[PDB]
Amino acid sequence: IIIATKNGKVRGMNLTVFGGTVTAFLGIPYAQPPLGRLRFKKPQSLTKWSDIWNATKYANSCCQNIDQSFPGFHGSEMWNPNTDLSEDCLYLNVWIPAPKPKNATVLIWIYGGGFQTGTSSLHVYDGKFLARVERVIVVSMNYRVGALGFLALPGNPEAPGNMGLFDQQLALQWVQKNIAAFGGNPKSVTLFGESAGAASVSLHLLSPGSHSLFTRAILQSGSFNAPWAVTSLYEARNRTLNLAKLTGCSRENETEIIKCLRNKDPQEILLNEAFVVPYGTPLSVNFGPTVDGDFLTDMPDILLELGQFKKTQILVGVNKDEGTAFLVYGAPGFSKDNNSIITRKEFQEGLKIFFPGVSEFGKESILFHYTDWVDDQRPENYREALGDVVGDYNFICPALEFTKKFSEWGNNAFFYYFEHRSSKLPWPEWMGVMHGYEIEFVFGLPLERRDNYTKAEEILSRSIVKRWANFAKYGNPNETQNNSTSWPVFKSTEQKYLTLNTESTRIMTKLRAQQCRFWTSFFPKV
Amino acid sequence: DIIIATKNGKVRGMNLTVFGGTVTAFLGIPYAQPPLGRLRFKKPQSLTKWSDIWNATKYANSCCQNIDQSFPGFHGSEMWNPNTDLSEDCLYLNVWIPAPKPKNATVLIWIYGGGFQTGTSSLHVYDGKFLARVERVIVVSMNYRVGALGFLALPGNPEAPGNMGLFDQQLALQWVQKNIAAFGGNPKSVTLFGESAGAASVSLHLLSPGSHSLFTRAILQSGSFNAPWAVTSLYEARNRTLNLAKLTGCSRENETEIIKCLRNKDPQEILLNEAFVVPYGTPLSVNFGPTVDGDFLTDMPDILLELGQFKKTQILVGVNKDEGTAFLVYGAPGFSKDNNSIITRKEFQEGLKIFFPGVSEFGKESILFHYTDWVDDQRPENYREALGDVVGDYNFICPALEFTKKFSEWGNNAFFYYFEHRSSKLPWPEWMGVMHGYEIEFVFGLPLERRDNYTKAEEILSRSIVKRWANFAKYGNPNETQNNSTSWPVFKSTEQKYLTLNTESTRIMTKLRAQQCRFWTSFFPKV
Ligand SMILES: *[C@@H]1O[C@H](CO)[C@@H](O[C@@H]2O[C@H](CO)[C@@H](O[C@@H]3O[C@H](CO)[C@@H](O)[C@H](O)[C@@H]3O)[C@H](O)[C@H]2NC(C)=O)[C@H](O)[C@H]1NC(C)=O
Ligand SMILES: *[C@@H]1O[C@H](CO[C@H]2O[C@@H](C)[C@@H](O)[C@@H](O)[C@@H]2O)[C@@H](O[C@@H]2O[C@H](CO)[C@@H](O)[C@H](O)[C@H]2NC(C)=O)[C@H](O)[C@H]1NC(C)=O
Ligand SMILES: *[C@@H]1O[C@H](CO[C@H]2O[C@@H](C)[C@@H](O)[C@@H](O)[C@@H]2O)[C@@H](O[C@@H]2O[C@H](CO)[C@@H](O)[C@H](O)[C@H]2NC(C)=O)[C@H](O)[C@H]1NC(C)=O
Ligand SMILES: *[C@@H]1O[C@H](CO[C@H]2O[C@@H](C)[C@@H](O)[C@@H](O)[C@@H]2O)[C@@H](O[C@@H]2O[C@H](CO)[C@@H](O)[C@H](O)[C@H]2NC(C)=O)[C@H](O)[C@H]1NC(C)=O
Ligand SMILES: *[C@@H]1O[C@H](CO[C@H]2O[C@@H](C)[C@@H](O)[C@@H](O)[C@@H]2O)[C@@H](O[C@@H]2O[C@H](CO)[C@@H](O)[C@H](O)[C@H]2NC(C)=O)[C@H](O)[C@H]1NC(C)=O
Ligand SMILES: *[C@@H]1O[C@H](CO[C@H]2O[C@@H](C)[C@@H](O)[C@@H](O)[C@@H]2O)[C@@H](O[C@@H]2O[C@H](CO)[C@@H](O)[C@H](O)[C@H]2NC(C)=O)[C@H](O)[C@H]1NC(C)=O
Ligand SMILES: *[C@H]1O[C@H](CO[C@H]2O[C@@H](C)[C@@H](O)[C@@H](O)[C@@H]2O)[C@@H](O[C@@H]2O[C@H](CO)[C@@H](O)[C@H](O)[C@H]2NC(C)=O)[C@H](O)[C@H]1NC(C)=O
Ligand SMILES: *[C@@H]1O[C@H](CO)[C@@H](O[C@@H]2O[C@H](CO)[C@@H](O)[C@H](O)[C@H]2NC(C)=O)[C@H](O)[C@H]1NC(C)=O
Ligand SMILES: *[C@@H]1O[C@H](CO)[C@@H](O[C@@H]2O[C@H](CO)[C@@H](O)[C@H](O)[C@H]2NC(C)=O)[C@H](O)[C@H]1NC(C)=O
Ligand SMILES: *[C@@H]1O[C@H](CO)[C@@H](O)[C@H](O)[C@H]1NC(C)=O
Ligand SMILES: *[C@@H]1O[C@H](CO)[C@@H](O)[C@H](O)[C@H]1NC(C)=O
Ligand SMILES: *[C@@H]1O[C@H](CO)[C@@H](O)[C@H](O)[C@H]1NC(C)=O
Ligand SMILES: *[C@H]1O[C@H](CO)[C@@H](O)[C@H](O)[C@H]1NC(C)=O
Ligand SMILES: *[C@H]1O[C@H](CO)[C@@H](O)[C@H](O)[C@H]1NC(C)=O
Ligand SMILES: *[C@H]1O[C@H](CO)[C@@H](O)[C@H](O)[C@H]1NC(C)=O
Ligand SMILES: [Cl-]
Ligand SMILES: [Cl-]
Ligand SMILES: [Cl-]
Ligand SMILES: [Cl-]
Ligand SMILES: [Cl-]
Ligand SMILES: [Cl-]
Ligand SMILES: [Cl-]
Repeated sequence: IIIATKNGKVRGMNLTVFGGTVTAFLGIPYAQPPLGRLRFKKPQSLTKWSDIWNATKYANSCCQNIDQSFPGFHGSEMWNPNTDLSEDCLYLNVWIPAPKPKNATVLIWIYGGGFQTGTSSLHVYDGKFLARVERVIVVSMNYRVGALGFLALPGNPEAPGNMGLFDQQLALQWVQKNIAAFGGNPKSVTLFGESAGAASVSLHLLSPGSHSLFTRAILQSGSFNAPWAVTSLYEARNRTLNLAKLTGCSRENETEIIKCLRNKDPQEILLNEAFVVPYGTPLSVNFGPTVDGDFLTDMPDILLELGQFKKTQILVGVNKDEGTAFLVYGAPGFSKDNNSIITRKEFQEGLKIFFPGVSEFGKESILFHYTDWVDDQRPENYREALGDVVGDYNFICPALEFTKKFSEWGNNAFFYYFEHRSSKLPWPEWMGVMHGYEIEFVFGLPLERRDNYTKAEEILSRSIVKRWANFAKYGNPNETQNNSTSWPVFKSTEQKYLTLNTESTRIMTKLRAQQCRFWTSFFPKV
Repeated sequence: DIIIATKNGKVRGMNLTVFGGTVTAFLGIPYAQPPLGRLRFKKPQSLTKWSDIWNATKYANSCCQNIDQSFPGFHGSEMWNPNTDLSEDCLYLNVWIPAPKPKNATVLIWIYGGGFQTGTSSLHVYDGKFLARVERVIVVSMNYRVGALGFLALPGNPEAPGNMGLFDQQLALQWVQKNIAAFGGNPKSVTLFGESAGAASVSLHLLSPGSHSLFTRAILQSGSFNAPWAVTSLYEARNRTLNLAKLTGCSRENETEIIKCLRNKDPQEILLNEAFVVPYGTPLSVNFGPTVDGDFLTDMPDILLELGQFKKTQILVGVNKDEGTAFLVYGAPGFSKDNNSIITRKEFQEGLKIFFPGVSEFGKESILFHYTDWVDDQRPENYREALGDVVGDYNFICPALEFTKKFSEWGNNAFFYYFEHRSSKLPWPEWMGVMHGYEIEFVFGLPLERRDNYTKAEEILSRSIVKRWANFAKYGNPNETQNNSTSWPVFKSTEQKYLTLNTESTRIMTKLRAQQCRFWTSFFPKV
C-alpha cells in the first residue's frame, strides 16, 4: 500500500477496523529535523528522498516534560507520550478509508497540552475509527512544544517565537500539496483540536499564512482569548532571559544567548522551563504563542475586534467541569484520593495559587461572586466553587466570548456543552466531567465493542462523531435519525447552545451568563 | 363638657364627627416642662401641674426645625412641612379616643420621622381620628425635639448629653403609662409605631432599658437603627458639636462654657448652621441625631442586637417598593420632579459620588456592576431605576431586612411586609413609584374617607392595613380575619417569608431582594 507524495513514496499499513479496513500512514516526515543550527528556528521545508519511507509506526514525540505527579495512575499517564522523546519529531499521520475515497473531507487534529506537552500518537487520538465510520481522511501532526517550540526573542529570526505554530502551519501546507494523492479533497479541510489545540486552531483563523490552508474549524475547550493562551512580548522576553540565566546562557547580546542555548542538552532546557515564570499556576503556560509580527501580525483580540480573520463556520464548546483537573496539582485541601471537601480558608488559599498577581479586593470579589449558595448546608460548596472559578475563567467564559464576537461578523457558529462523565474515567467522581474527557467520544473509542464503555456511551459517541463529520463535510453539524435534536446557530443575543449527554440532549441559552459577566466586565478592573 | 383628670391637672377635649360616629380628641397636652433657657439641650424635665383646665382643642407648636422650601406651593413637599408655629416650647402630645369611652383600649403611640431634623405630630397624614373610630384603639402622638436642639451631644455632660429627643419620646411614653387609663386606655397594651426616623426611634426603644417597661410591642415602617443614617458614633457626634460651636462663635475653654454660649443664641442661628458641621453630606445626611450617650444607649446598637440585649417582644417591620426615589430630586444630577429623569451612565456615576462621597473608586465600580445586569436594554430608564434602587436598598430595605432577621433569631415573632401600592393621589411624578412615606396615609386610614377621592380599591387596601396593624397591636399577630384572609406568616431567618401589600392581590413571598442585600451586608463593608 504505497503512495507518491511530492517528496517521495510512503509505505502504509492495513488496519482492520470494525470488520472493514482502514489504511494508516504513521510518521511521515513533513519538515527537516529541527536539530543543531536549526533548533529554535522556523521549520524548513523538506527535500525529496530516494527510497521508500516506511510509514508503519508512530514517530518520535517532541521533547517535553513528563507528568509524573502520580506514578502508575492511568488518569495522569494516559496523557504522557507513548513513543520516544526526540527533537527529531516533525512528523504526521494519515488515516484513510477502504476502499480509497475519491474526494474525501479531511479532518486535521491538533493536540493540546498547554503548549508544553502533547503528542499525536496517543491512543485517544487514534483516527482510525473516524476514517472507518464516517469515511473521512484524518491527519495529525507533532509540533514542537515548550521552549523548543515557543522560545521568543521577538524580532530575531534565530528564535522568533511561535515556532510550534509554524510547524502546524507547515503540516497544513503538506496536506494541501499531498492529500489528493491519498484521495482527499484539499478544498474541504476542517481543523480540530482541544485545549492548546483549540487555541491553536483559533490562531489559525487569524494567521494570513493559514488562510488558504483549511476550510472550517472545531474548537474543543480552548481559544486564543483564554487567559493562558497568548503571552505578551515583555513576558516572553523575560521568560527567555530567565531561561538563559537558569542554563548559564546569560549573554551580552542575543546572538550569543542563542548559540549557547543551541548547545544545551534538551533536558537542561526542559527541566528549567518550570522556573521561568516567578509565580506560575497549575495553568501557567511557560512558553506559548506570542505576537511575533509574522504568524500573528498583531495582538489577537484586536484582529478579532477589527474583523480580519478567516470568514467561515465554526463549532465551539466546553465540558461541564473544565476546572477540576488543575485543583489536584497544587490547590490545598485537594486530592484525587479523597473527597476534597475544603473550607472557606482553603478556598481562599486556592484563589491565591490560581490568582497570584491579583489584589485582595480582587480575590475578595471573586469569593463574593461564587459564594451565593443554593443550599447553604452543602459541604462541597467550596470545592465546587473553586473548580468553577478555574473552569469559567480559563475555559468556558473565553470560549463563549470568542464565539459571540466571531458570530457577530456573520458567521455560522455552533456551541456545545458536554455534560457526560465517562464510566471509565480513572479520576474520582467529585472531579465530574473533566477537561479533556470528551476527546475519546469525538474520536469514537466507545464504538469499539470490546473497549469496555456502556451502550449509551456508544450511542452518544455515534452522534458526536456524526455531527463532527457532518460539520466538516457540510458546515452544519446536523445528525441523521428522524429523532435527532437539531443544532441551532450561536447568536450574540440569544446564545443558543446544544447540551451533550446520554439521557436527552436539549437546546439551552446563555451558558453561565451570570458567572461570565463577572469575568468579562468586572474582573479586568480589579 | 369633655374633661379628663390627669396626674398633671384636668384637661378639656373636643368631639370630632367621623364616619357617623364620634371621636374625642385631646390635641396639644403638655407632657414636660418647656425646654427653654437653662433647660435647652438638657433631658426633658417632668411636668408638675398646670393651672386651671388645659384646653386641648388645637395642635401645639411644632419643634424648631428648618423647612423644606425647594418646591413652593407643591403639595408633595409641603405636606411634610410643619403646620403649626415653630417654637422651642414644643413638648406636647395628642390623644384620640373612641366614643363612647373604652374601658381598657389598646394604645398605639405614633413617632414621626424626618431624619431627626424635621417633623411634627400634627401633619394631616398622622391624624389618628380614623384608627380610633374604626378599630376602637386609643391613638397617641408626641412632639419631640429635633436637630441640634434635640441631639447636640457631649456625652457624660448633663448640660447636653445627647439623645434628648429620644428622651422626649420616652417621657411621653411614661406619661401614657401614668395617665392613659384615665382616658380608658390599657397601659399594658401599648404598641409603638413610626416611620423612617420614627421607626429608627422605635427600634432604639427596643434597646433602651429605660423604655423596656413603657410599651408592649413595636411596628417599624421604613426604618431601623442599623440603617447607615440612623446612629452617629460617640466622637463623630462630639466633633459635630465642637464644629457647631466654632460656626456660631461659642468655642470655649471647657464644655460647660460652650453650652453656656449656645444657650444665648437665637434658635435660628443654631438652626442655620446645622448643615455645616459635616464636611461632605448626602441628601440622606443626619447632622444631629442619635448617638451612643451612655444613658439611653449603653453601647453601639448593632452590638446590643447581636447579643440579644433588647426587649423580647413581637415586631412588625416593612418597607415600600421605591424607598430611594424621593432623595434623588434633592441632589443627583439629571433628576427633576418635572422630568421623566432619563439619565446616562455618567449621570449614574455622578449620583453615586453624591450618595457615597467617601467610597473608593472600586467600591463605586462594584455597586455599578451589581446594579446593571439589565433584563432589557437600551431601555432608557435603566440607569434612573438603578440609582433609585441603590439608594433605597442601601438606606432602607436591606437594613430593615437585616434587623428583622437578627431580631427573630432570639425567638420572638416577627412579621415583614412589602408595600407596593402607589397612591392615586401621589403628587410626585410616576417615575418615583411607591415612595418613602407614602404608605403612611394608608396606615392611618385616610382612604376610608369617601369624600377624599381615593379609589374603592385603595379604601379596601387601607381598611385591611388598618385591621392588621390594630390586630397586631391588640394580639401580637397582624391577622385580618380567620377565613377568607391571606395569612401573614412569621419571618424566620431560613425562609424569610414576607407579605406583599397592594390592591391587586396580597401574597406570601420569600427572601426579598436577597441578591441586592447580599451585596450590602456581605460585600460593601469590606470595600
Ligand atoms: C386574630 O388572631 C388572634 C389570635 O392570635 C385572635 O386573638 C383572640 O381574640 C379574642 C377576641 O376576638 C380573645 O378572646 C376574647 O377576648 C375578648 C376581648 O376582646 C373577651 O371579651 C373574651 O372574653 C375573650 O377573652 C382571645 O383572647 C384572643 N386569643 C389569643 C390567644 O390571642 C383574634 O380573635 C383574631 N382576630 C381575627 C378577627 O381573626
Ligand atoms: C522578569 O524576571 C525577573 C527575574 O525572574 C527571576 O525569577 C525567579 C523565579 C527565577 O526564575 C530566576 O531565574 C529569574 O531570573 C522577575 O522579577 C523578580 O520578581 C520577584 C518577585 O516575585 C523578586 O523577588 C525578584 O527580585 C525579581 N527579579 C530579580 C531576580 O531581581 C520579574 O517578575 C519578571 N517579569 C515578569 C514579566 O514577571
Ligand atoms: C476492560 O476491562 C477488562 C477487565 O476488567 C477490569 O478488571 C479490573 C479488576 C481491572 O483489572 C481493570 O484493569 C480491568 O479493566 C480488561 O481486561 C483485562 O485487562 C488486564 C490489563 O488491565 C489484563 O491483564 C487482563 O488479561 C484482561 N482480561 C480480563 C481480566 O478479562 C480490558 O483490558 C479492559 N479494556 C480496555 C481497553 O480498557
Ligand atoms: C380654657 O377655655 C375656657 C373657655 O372655653 C371653655 O369654657 C368652658 C367653661 C366651656 O364652656 C367650654 O365649652 C369652652 O370652650 C376658659 O374659660 C375661663 O372661664 C370662663 C368660662 O368661659 C371664661 O369666661 C373666662 O374668660 C376664662 N378664664 C379667663 C382666664 O379669663 C379657661 O380659662 C381656659 N383655660 C386655660 C388654661 O386657658
Ligand atoms: C472632626 O471634624 C473636623 C472637620 O472640620 C470642620 O470644621 C467645621 C467648622 C466645618 O467648617 C466643617 O465643614 C469642617 O470640615 C476635622 O477637621 C479636619 O482637619 C482639619 C482640622 O484638624 C481641617 O483643617 C480640615 O478641613 C478638616 N477636614 C476636612 C477635609 O474638612 C477633624 O479631623 C474631625 N475629627 C474627628 C475626630 O472626627
Ligand atoms: C372573600 O374576600 C375576597 C377578598 O379578600 C382577599 O383579601 C386579601 C387581603 C387576601 O386575604 C385574599 O386571600 C382574600 O381573597 C373577595 O375577593 C374579591 O372579590 C371581588 C369581587 O367581589 C374582586 O373584584 C376582588 O378582586 C377580590 N379580591 C381579591 C381576590 O383580592 C371575595 O369576595 C371573597 N371570597 C370568597 C370565596 O368568599
Ligand atoms: C554580539 O556579541 C558577540 C560576543 O560578545 C563579545 O563582545 C565583544 C565586544 C567582547 O566583549 C567579547 O569578549 C564578547 O564575547 C560578538 O562576537 C564577537 O565579535 C568580535 C568582533 O566584532 C570578536 O572579536 C569576538 O571574538 C566575538 N566573540 C565571539 C566569542 O564570537 C558579536 O560581534 C556581537 N554581535 C552583535 C549582533 O552585536
Ligand atoms: C361629645 O361626645 C359625647 C359622646 O358621644 C356626647 O355625649 C353623649 O351624648 C349622647 C346624646 O346626648 C348621650 O346619649 C350619651 O350618653 C352621651 N355620653 C355621655 C358620656 O354623656 C356629647 O354630646 C358630645 N359633647 C359635645 C357635643 O360637646
Ligand atoms: C386591662 O387589661 C389588663 C390586662 O391587659 C388588666 O390588668 C392586669 O393584668 C395583669 C396581667 O398583666 C393581671 O395580673 C391583673 O390581674 C390585671 N389587673 C387587675 C386589677 O385585674 C386590667 O384589669 C384591665 N383594666 C381594666 C379592665 O380596667
Ligand atoms: C491490505 O493491503 C492490501 C494490499 O496489500 C489492500 O489492497 C487491502 O485493502 C488490504 N486488505 C485488507 C482487506 O485488509
Ligand atoms: C518497510 O517495511 C517492510 C515490510 O515490513 C520491511 O520489510 C522493510 O524492511 C521496511 N523498510 C525499511 C525502510 O526498513
Ligand atoms: C485529602 O488529601 C489531601 C492530600 O493528602 C489532604 O491534604 C487533605 O486534608 C485530605 N482531605 C480530607 C477530606 O481530609
Ligand atoms: C473535489 O473534487 C474535485 C477534485 O478531485 C474538485 O474539482 C471539486 O471541486 C472538489 N469538490 C467536492 C467537494 O467534490
Ligand atoms: C444535513 O446535512 C446537509 C446539511 O446541509 C444536507 O445535505 C442534509 O440534507 C442535512 N440533513 C438533515 C437531516 O438535516
Ligand atoms: C430635566 O431635569 C433638569 C431640569 O432642570 C435638567 O437638568 C435635566 O437635564 C432634564 N432631564 C432631561 C434631559 O430630561
Ligand atoms: Cl501564560
Ligand atoms: Cl540582552
Ligand atoms: Cl515584533
Ligand atoms: Cl445500537
Ligand atoms: Cl367604618
Ligand atoms: Cl417612565
Ligand atoms: Cl394573618
